[PDB]
Amino acid sequence: TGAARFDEF
Amino acid sequence: IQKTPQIQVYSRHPPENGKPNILNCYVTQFHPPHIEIQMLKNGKKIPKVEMSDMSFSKDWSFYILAHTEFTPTETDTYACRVKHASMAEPKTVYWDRDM
Amino acid sequence: SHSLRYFVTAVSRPGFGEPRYMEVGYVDNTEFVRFDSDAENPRYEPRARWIEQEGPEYWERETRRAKGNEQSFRVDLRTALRYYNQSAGGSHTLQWMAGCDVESDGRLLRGYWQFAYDGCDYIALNEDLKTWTAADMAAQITRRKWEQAGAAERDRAYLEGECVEWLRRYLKNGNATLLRTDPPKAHVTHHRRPEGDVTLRCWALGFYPADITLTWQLNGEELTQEMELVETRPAGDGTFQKWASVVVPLGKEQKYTCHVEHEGLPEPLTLRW
Repeated sequence: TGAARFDEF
Repeated sequence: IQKTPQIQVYSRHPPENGKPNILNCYVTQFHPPHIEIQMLKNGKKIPKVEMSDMSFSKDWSFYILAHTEFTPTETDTYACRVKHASMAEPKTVYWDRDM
Repeated sequence: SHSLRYFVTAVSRPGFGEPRYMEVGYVDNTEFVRFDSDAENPRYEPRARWIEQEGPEYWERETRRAKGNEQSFRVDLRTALRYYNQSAGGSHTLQWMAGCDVESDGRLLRGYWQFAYDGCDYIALNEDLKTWTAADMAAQITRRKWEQAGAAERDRAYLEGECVEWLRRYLKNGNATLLRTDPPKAHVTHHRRPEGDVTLRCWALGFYPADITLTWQLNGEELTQEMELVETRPAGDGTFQKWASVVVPLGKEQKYTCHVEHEGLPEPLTLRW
């Protein structure tokens, strides 16, 4: 299963 | 800012007239990802052409593999023609069967 | 070694709606899942028979993760116009690749979590999986935030745990395709050159996986210096091909040998013209 973004640029 | 595509044309098997084969047009190293790829038989668009999905390499440059079924004959000319915002005109690479 | 990698792309197209958002999943550089926001039904989809076995729970979980991701990418594309002082009128690209390389025994070799903006490096998690490389002043802003947030620690947990464990699963449910060893079949072509010389090109066709060693030899030593080749490339059927050429004099073809090594050959192949 893939990765999830949590932290923004 | 913009990366010009590299285009390679080749078959899955050494050609034999009258024997089914696969023709590939492998288009790499380009940016941005919008691109237009056609494969041609005697200068006419080949109607059924499989394309991989938009994805990219280690170095971030995009690539697509277009391939289609074909049965080569002695006289048929085969090409891949690529339209990309990096180039003023489409770029056409002919299958070299004798490589 | 085997890899699980997710190649994510968001392309903005101002005035033609929201950024195009795509995810593509690969086991060992063959595609097995995709999500495209331009699909009629934007959903994580199978791209190999072996992943279909997974439960409804799997597809709905992945679909929601992609949707969440699409949102984050929209926000990040907006942040980038600010950091680089760019017009909200132009098309831009963010790319993200994340995943794991695992040894045959199943211990992690290398994790990746990295981003590029407009085709240029933005920020990338080092091999220590603790440290960020920020290519420019824009990315330093991000790196400061991520260091404070413990981002690396969370990304590392995904790279070491989830990624490795799912890969191990994928390799087994998919083993018929993913663990196969299609051997190379090789031949040599001969082209006379205008200079009086001969090009010998050694072709390797039909092989899987991609890894191969192809060389030319004369009297037991390699011709690594004057060898032309092409990078290994897909042949339209899930196999790969490559060639390597050397220039040789007119009678002396027979004294030059092409060498091929691959997991699917018990013994290296040796061919001549």
